[PDB]
Amino acid sequence: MDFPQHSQHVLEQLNQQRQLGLLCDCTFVVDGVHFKAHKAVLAACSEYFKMLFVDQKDVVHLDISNAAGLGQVLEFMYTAKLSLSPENVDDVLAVATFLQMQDIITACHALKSL
Amino acid sequence: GSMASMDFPQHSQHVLEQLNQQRQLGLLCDCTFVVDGVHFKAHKAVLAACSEYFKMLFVDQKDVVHLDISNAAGLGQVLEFMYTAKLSLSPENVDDVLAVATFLQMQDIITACHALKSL
Repeated sequence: MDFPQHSQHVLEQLNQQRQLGLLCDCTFVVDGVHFKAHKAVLAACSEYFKMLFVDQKDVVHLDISNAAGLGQVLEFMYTAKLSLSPENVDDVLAVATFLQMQDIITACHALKSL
Repeated sequence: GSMASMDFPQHSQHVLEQLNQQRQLGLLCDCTFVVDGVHFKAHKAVLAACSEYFKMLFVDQKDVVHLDISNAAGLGQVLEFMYTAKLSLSPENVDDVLAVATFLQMQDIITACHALKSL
């Protein structure tokens, strides 16, 4: 029925839970920056997290170098929006490559085509 | 040196469908939704995302209302709507669904129930 409008309302509410740290069940630090998020949302958007969390494994040493790129990727997962620029496109690509998110990988490849 | 602000209009739909797939397999579910005594697995965050009642229930891990709603009429349609936005309304069950959706503060279901009063 109203599935697109309801799913947007659900994602918006999941985003505000993340901003307030409510019902978050996983935490990362990358470059000294703390992140809070839902394991279920991560698994719904990244195959790396899906394979990691379904295996009942937790995060310790996330193998990424950029916290700014991780913030942009985590922002896309909760808002469906991604702002690419020549200053960040390579860091977003490295994070998305590790997270196996093919949608963001192709998006960065398109940005570098210019 | 071009900059692109990208928008993925189908991403929220894909996220919810993936969350519904996790539910059907019982993966990453951390709560139990009860209908007619039957246990249905779900995500605390998803239920809290659709209902303020469940936001207070799961953040405070306590029932500030003190009311058993497992035997509430119309509750069987609530869990399927939160994960699929599908609703099987009939003039036989709208009042029950409207009542429980008002209690759970689910404005999406409230409007759809008001739509059968438009007819």
